Amino acid sequence: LRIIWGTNVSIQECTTNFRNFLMSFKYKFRKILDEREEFINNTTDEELYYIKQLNEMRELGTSNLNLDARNLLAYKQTEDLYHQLLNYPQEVISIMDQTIKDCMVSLIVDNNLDYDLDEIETKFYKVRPYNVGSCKGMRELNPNDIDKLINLKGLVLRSTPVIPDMKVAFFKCNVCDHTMAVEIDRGVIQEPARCERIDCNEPNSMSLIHNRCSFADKQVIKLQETPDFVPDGQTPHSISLCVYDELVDSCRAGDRIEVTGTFRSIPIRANSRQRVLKSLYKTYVDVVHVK
Amino acid sequence: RSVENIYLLKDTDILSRAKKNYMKVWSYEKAARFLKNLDVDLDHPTLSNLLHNEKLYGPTDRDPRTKRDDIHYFKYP
Ligand SMILES: [Zn+2]
Repeated sequence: LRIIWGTNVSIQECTTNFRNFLMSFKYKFRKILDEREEFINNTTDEELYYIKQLNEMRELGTSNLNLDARNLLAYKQTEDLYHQLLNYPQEVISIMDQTIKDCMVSLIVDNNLDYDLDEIETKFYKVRPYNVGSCKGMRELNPNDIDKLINLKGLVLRSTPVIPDMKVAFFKCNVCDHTMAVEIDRGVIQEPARCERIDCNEPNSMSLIHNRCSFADKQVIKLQETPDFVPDGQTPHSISLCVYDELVDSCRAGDRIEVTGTFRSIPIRANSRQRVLKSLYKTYVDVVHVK
Repeated sequence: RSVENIYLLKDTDILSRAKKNYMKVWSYEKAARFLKNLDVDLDHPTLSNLLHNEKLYGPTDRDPRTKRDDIHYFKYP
């Protein structure tokens, strides 16, 4: 019931499937999918992978879980969730994050562990998938593949400095000091036309305070691909990764990395006349995991 | 002032009539003097606590009204 618009994802069903996969994953399944059953271990394969990982996550206190998508392919009940994850990055990733938080708090509660749930529910957990299929290069990504998980490998040529990214504006009313904080949604900030107070109403009382806004890290990394396959007469191509938050300042120049993330496209403004955008979209990649 | 303290006749003063009407009058200082019999309370810091409480609600410097947009105020039944 209740699939989201423009997608094939149902929140309840996807959360159910992800919880099922978390509860009942054993590495022997991946061994079966790898046709490596002759290497099946009695110890590690028996033990529940992600439950244990969530445990050491709880004791250590980390907030990020790295998920192998081929493990999702291994589990029969979540084979469809794999394709749902490729085709719909952001929605399914948020679903996974909520499910991780739910599983953490549930596991604490069920065992009645002395560890307090104050930190757990306040924390924000992130899921970082990887090993999501093949590479296919960048010459072979058609525009229909916008906002999908892609796997890229190459050499990190150049790394820009840290670029602050606005998260909350801090407009201040000059007249009645009505300092409202505006969160950014879908990269848009909406100015109060007049003073949001009813008693005080002065449109010119607003003057954004740059310094008291809350920002977030953003680093652009120039990656030159080294695809496993190269078409005839194709010189190497450079793509612009865009990392966020903790991944900033992680990848140094000269590192040979394999990166997975969301293949995005953004209009580029023709600066000849302001607020006029070119019809050709620039393509870049948001980064979720770096190996 | 002039709590029967004019000591002279007046024509357009309620305090001039206060003697003839016997209607009681005190001063605000005398009001506190009589309140000493009653002794009514004036009202019916932790800077670190203030800061980690402003962790919630955001900063407290907002309009003292029924609107904050940080909370869905009830409108319907
Ligand atoms: Zn105002």
